[PDB]
Amino acid sequence: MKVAVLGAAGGIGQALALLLKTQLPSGSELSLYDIAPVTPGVAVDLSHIPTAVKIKGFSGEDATPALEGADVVLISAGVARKPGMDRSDLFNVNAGIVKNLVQQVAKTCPKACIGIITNPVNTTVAIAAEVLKKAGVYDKNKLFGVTTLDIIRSNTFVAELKGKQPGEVEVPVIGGHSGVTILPLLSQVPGVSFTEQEVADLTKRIQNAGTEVVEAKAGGGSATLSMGQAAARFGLSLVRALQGEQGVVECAYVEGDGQYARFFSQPLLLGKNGVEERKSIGTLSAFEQNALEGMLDTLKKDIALGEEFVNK
Amino acid sequence: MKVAVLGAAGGIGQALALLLKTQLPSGSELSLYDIAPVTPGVAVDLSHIPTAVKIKGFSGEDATPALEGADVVLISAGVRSDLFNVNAGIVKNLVQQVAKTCPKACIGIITNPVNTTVAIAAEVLKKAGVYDKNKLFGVTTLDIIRSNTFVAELKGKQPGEVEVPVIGGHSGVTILPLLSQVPGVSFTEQEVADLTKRIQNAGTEVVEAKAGGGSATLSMGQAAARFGLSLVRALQGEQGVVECAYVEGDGQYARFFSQPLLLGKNGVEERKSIGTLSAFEQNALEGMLDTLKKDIALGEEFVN
Repeated sequence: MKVAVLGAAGGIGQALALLLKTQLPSGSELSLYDIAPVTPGVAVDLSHIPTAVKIKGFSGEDATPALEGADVVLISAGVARKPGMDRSDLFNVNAGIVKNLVQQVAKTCPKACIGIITNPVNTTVAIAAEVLKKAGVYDKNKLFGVTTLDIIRSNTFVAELKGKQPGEVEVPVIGGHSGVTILPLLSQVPGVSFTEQEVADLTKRIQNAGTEVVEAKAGGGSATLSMGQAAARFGLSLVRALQGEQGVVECAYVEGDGQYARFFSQPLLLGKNGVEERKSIGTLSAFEQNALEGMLDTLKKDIALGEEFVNK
Repeated sequence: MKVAVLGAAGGIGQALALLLKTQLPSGSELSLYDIAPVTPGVAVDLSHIPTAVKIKGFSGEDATPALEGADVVLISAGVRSDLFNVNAGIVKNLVQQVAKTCPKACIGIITNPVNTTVAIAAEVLKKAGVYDKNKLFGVTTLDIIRSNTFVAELKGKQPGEVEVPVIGGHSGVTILPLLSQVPGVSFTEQEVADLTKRIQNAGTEVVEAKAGGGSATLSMGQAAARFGLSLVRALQGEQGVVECAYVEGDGQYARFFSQPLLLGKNGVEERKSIGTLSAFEQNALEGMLDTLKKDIALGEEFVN
């Protein structure tokens, strides 16, 4: 299988590429692409690690050589924080980058599975889908918003609270990937219960966890290493499914049946063609039902913004 | 076991901390230190990964809180004559903090130029009265993993199964891959000269391909993680853990010299023979001695 990382020179992209060079199955190929001129040197640095994963890097404006033959494209390009740029400015920069890179995908490797890491995922996945539909190549089973950082953060905070081994906790997290749209289903964690205060407190922590890192970095950066790790979990899961492994399940933000919104994160069985089955969210507690209903207005507006970005 | 990374905010340090957060044994502790103000948040970013390694990060001038109870300290801190002096002074400072807070730790020096910075570390520890030659290592593992990669590619081998001993020092002609000792593979004279040149210049290869954006960081993080995980395995009592590293040994060639080491509960358990060298390797070893000895002297003079 061949994986392309678009945005490979950034902090997320370098962490993701290091993890993929060391954990992709033997005989995989990895390409790195970013406008930054350092990118071929990022790939040469990684090529010195003795795993059976061939790696090459590419720069300039044209991602084609990285995309040729790609089975999975992970798009982590964009900016989290830049001097002088406020939320709207960052959104327009990231939206523009996603629109450009997904158009390159649609041209070169339109049958690849695509994982959008670039934030804000609630909107950038809708931009990606609109670009793909315009190209006439959209497959709703092959476009994912990578929401895995919310899952691994939830696993960490629940294992700390509940006195569990961190690698043994798995929290389902549904909805979207920002603020009140992130819905950790603490009611479905087996073996334990939470008080209403613990649910409110953990949900708030999970929904604001990105700030927690910005703050400790004295405003000097944002979550990059954990995002790299989260993206590698999702990329390696998709690779295993694409190679034929069965029973691989991950939550991700995908276009679904529209019960709640056009795009929605829910547990997915993955298979050889991307999503194999969109699994039910299961039973919700009263707090979860209310938080779900409460955020749908916001999530639907996020989605609409991506649609309107691509045309206007 | 507790591992401290000093220089954690840098490219090497962040890559190394990511690998250690995910690969240290359950129940381990990892502390990150760097004067960069970002450091405490580099640890918070990593603390969101759900593995049973507790992580904390520290900034400011005092590495004490990171070094308390540390069993292994990996020093990747740094950043032509002014560049050397800055990096030398950073190693001299950090090794002095190690000598004060965790003098019984195993110390891996990653900061370049290793051939010289290990000598600076040794003289600092000697001046503090806590120098243990079994516990101070120059981390040369990047040369080993590069040699493995390049041999595996040339000879069509599984790269994870190839293990090339590399001896000498960690820069240019002082890097000596013992290609003659790789089981199940044979090399022409041309291949030996070409592989040796590529290994010796691999650091430049990366710098060149990075076009201004710096040197090897991600593969150096992997190399240092391999070496630090081997030290932890040995400290915990695992048998048969062998790694090449630059250490103060018998002085047959130079005061410090990288050779295969059996690791154990107290750092080096045994310094192993370099074994039989081919004629090409013997002439490469003889040819590097004056350079290596000058590198060592530069570090000694820097402290003394």
